[PDB]
Amino acid sequence: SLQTSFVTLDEAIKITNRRVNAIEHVIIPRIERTLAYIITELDEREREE
Amino acid sequence: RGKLIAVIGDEDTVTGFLLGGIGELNKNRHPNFLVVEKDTTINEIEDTFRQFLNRDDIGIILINQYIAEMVRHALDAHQRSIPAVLEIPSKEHPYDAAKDSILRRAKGMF
Amino acid sequence: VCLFLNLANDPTIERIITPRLALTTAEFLAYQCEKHVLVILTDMSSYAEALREVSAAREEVPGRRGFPGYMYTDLATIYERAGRVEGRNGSITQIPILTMPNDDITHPIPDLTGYITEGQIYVDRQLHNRQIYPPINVLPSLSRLMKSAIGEGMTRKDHADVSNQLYACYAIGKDVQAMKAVVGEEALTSDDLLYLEFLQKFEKNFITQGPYENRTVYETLDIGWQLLRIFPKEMLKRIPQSTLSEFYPR
Amino acid sequence: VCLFLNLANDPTIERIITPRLALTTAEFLAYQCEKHVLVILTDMSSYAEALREVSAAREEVPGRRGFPGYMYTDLATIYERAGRVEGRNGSITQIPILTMPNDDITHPIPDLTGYITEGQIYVDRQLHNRQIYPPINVLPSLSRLMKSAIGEGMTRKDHADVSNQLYACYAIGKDVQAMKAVVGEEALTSDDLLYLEFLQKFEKNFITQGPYENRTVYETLDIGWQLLRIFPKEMLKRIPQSTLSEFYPR
Amino acid sequence: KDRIEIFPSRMAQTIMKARLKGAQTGRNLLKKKSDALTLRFRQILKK
Amino acid sequence: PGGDFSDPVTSATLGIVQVFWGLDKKLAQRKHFPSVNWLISYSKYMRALDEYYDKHFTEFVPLRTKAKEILQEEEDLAEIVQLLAETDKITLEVAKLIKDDFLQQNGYTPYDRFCPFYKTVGMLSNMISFYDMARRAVETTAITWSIIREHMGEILYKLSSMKFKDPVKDGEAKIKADYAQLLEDMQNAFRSL
Amino acid sequence: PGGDFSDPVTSATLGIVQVFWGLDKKLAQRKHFPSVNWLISYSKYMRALDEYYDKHFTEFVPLRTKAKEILQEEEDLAEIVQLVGKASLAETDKITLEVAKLIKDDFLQQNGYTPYDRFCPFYKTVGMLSNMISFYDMARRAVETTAQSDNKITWSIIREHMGEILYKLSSMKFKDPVKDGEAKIKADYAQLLEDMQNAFRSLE
Repeated sequence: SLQTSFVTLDEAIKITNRRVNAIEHVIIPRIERTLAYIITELDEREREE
Repeated sequence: RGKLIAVIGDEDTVTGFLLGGIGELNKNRHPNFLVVEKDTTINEIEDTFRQFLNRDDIGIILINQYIAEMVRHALDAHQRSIPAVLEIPSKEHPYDAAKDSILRRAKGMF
Repeated sequence: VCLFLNLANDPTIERIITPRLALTTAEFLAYQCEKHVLVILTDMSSYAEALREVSAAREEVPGRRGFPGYMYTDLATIYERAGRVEGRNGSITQIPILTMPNDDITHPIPDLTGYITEGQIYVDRQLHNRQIYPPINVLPSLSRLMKSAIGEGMTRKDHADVSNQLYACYAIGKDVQAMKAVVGEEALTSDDLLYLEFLQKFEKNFITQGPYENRTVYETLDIGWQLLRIFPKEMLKRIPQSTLSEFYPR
Repeated sequence: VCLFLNLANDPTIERIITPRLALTTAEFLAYQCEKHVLVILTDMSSYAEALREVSAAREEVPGRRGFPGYMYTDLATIYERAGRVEGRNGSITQIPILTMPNDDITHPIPDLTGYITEGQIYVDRQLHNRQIYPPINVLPSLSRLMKSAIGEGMTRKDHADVSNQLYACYAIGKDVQAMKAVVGEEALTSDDLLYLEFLQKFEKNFITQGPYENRTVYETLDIGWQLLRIFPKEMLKRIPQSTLSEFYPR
Repeated sequence: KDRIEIFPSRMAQTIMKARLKGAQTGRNLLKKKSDALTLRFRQILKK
Repeated sequence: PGGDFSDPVTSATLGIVQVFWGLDKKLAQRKHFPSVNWLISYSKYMRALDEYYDKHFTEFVPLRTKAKEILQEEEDLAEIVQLLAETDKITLEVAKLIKDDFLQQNGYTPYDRFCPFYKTVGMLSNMISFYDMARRAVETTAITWSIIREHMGEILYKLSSMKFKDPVKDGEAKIKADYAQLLEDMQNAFRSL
Repeated sequence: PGGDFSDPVTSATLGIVQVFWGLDKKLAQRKHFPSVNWLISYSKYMRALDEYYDKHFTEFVPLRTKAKEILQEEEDLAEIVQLVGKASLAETDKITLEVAKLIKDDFLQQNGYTPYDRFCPFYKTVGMLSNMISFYDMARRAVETTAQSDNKITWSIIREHMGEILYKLSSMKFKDPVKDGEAKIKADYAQLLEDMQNAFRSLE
């Protein structure tokens, strides 16, 4: 019982660790880069006005 | 209630385990064990191992060290959970902790 | 060594004049004395800032980030004064290194300097933080004079295809490195490990050059061939058949 | 058919008065000749550009994005010559087309036209990328005057709730599509699969019509019922049970 | 890729900020979950 | 313009007036005319209806508080869903159902043009009670949300169809009877568990 | 101005022009000459040229439609395979993405400065695309039937079988039409086609 639960736990832990790795190292950079772009465009428009 | 331990090994271990209470013949009269000796062929033992893997009434399988070594390739190919596999010592093969697939699954965490 | 100086504490607006004077000197030494001149500048960002301040004082029509509209034409008058002409053995070479604020490639000064010129180098901050020298990122760099500077009769008949193959291998190595950053080594394939090992070799050996170890073209070509030798011939999709059969089996 | 023509090579200031001529002729052909007229206007962003050019020549106070403040009143004056009148029997329908620079919705001219015109269609580039003709995005569309233009006797007893149910189902299906993109099919339930196949069939049949496929109203209602049939009774929420018992079982 | 398609405006600034915050909330939750799971994994391995 | 909360006009309204009505852009592009971004929304008064409630339906006061708790709980669990369990699905589904019930996208069809306040607190109370009995880890004595989902069946369908009453011809007493049979169906379906 | 495509001039030139082509910084960074984006680029003259292409070549439409479908499917599945680690992918996905990679690194990649491919004629191009589409279609039907009945043809085993053939399909661009007459080129193309057919019959 112990070792069967151990291997199932290993499967679960590797998949969830992979998921958190993916979301953290993928989703965020695009988000803050778009934040930089949007603030830059807003400031440019204001200076032109 | 219905699930049973299957054991493949030498004569002493199977004797002691059949004494322990495991052992059934299904409706088709097929044993849940196979006795190994000097004149037991490799193809037959791996074939019967495959047959036991297919069967859905075992759950637990026990193998002594040397038989596992001789069929290590299939055990390493095995990547399931419900058909659990364990290891046991033997009379002339004292157990060593450096040979088992479950440790390969968690290699380095010794 | 024709040298000129200007410090931060000095008045800002004479920086608009200094490079033009240096370029006039270069013109005089090139097309009147039959000499080659290695003109080099530094810190064009201060020049851009001084021109910006002058334009703001003169309230012209702004542009991107508030820069002057004619900053481009001014930069053209600074840079296009170069090359060599008929009847003269002299030549003009420029290396106008510039500051790059915030490490942003889309910042106007790097952009316009890229338009007006042919090539770039783009020394890297990440490599310098990795403690490697000379830290030049090889990928973003580009030179447009391969079209005639290299080839048979000058260096060799296999320089261009070696460089193209190396660029492709490095780019795909970076991509598989990004993939490995999440996926993990277990799910990879043999090709991925080969590419990672090639990238490791490329960084430890090719780029690492040292401060005072002059190296010849032939040695760099041999080093590149040794680096490329790790991949078998089949997956080399940027080399012609003839050159691959001729040079690879060593 | 009366045709007023403008090319690119012609002068630009003609466009300031070109629409008004057509509108006045439409007024005469409707309120005096008693006929039913249908005006078509093309590229109102060009009208906005010409007006902005006049404003730039006229040195008045500029509004947002340089367009004059009174362009709102001008668009009002050019978009109000519509509707039928008492004592007559003619009608005037305005069907302009306008381009959104950079596929933008908050661009000034789309917004002001939205504040004058009652409704929208929003042809989408994404649908056009997958070759669906006409690529009409139902999601941001709107037609306020549908409120009393349909019902028993006019088109059919059971009409509006069908459109509402189809619409809500489409929106939730797009949500499921986004959730599939974020995570994957593994987290999707059977209901999500039903929504996805609804999306596929909805796009395939109801949207795609063809070059000259003049469909009828009753046929489109039948097609809507057909697209509703795939779900059982329980899933639908914005539909009366009486209507379902009346029509769904057939 | 290098960005997500959106027309610049204050609206997208607010929406991207909200999505960002939700992303870190998820990151915290998943990190804590994985930490507890690793602790349990080590315990069962020793036992 | 396009749901501009930061429009200077809007800041002036928030400065001077105190009853602000929300309308999320993300749902307003979906023709949800009676939808709300209740986050950006303030109630001018709460003490005005103390004397009114003491005389008429005093039990409204905590029910709306619980509903607001649901409304913020979904506002967090939505981003949890963006990236699960059944315990959160309880509140998510309750929030979706109450949103379908109250944000009445009727298109001004005549059956929505009626306001019996006392015959419109009933479905609020029913949903609140349903959530209260489902909040105890589903199993009243503590079973997941899926168990009750496939157990209820047509019950949720009729809970949704609750909105399609025409008060002018139904009669107020018949509407109270409809509330009563709704409630007894709730208790029967949960007593079976 | 800085690669940003929202500049007023870019929008005006887009609104006036009939044919628009896209250049992407990363594609030029790949040394993928030319850096055609094939995603925002479009034309509006295929319909007019359909008459000519039918009158003079009589087969271009199926090739074009299938190529567009493959490119769109690969674009859809790129970030998907990035975000699922190519784990739970059907054989169809793998064949689609790898033939798309073949189309990218052979048919789209074209160094216009190497002497053998400074210029390419239309007939050779359609021959290339015909060979590639035939390979993809035959592989698709083979793997489909084998998966349906038994002994599923995974990508690994077919790749082992046809490594040599896909290597030739990659290296086939090395023709030098100035040194190679058109008749010999089409003969070699038919020869490669029947080689592929013979291999596919050898499998089944």
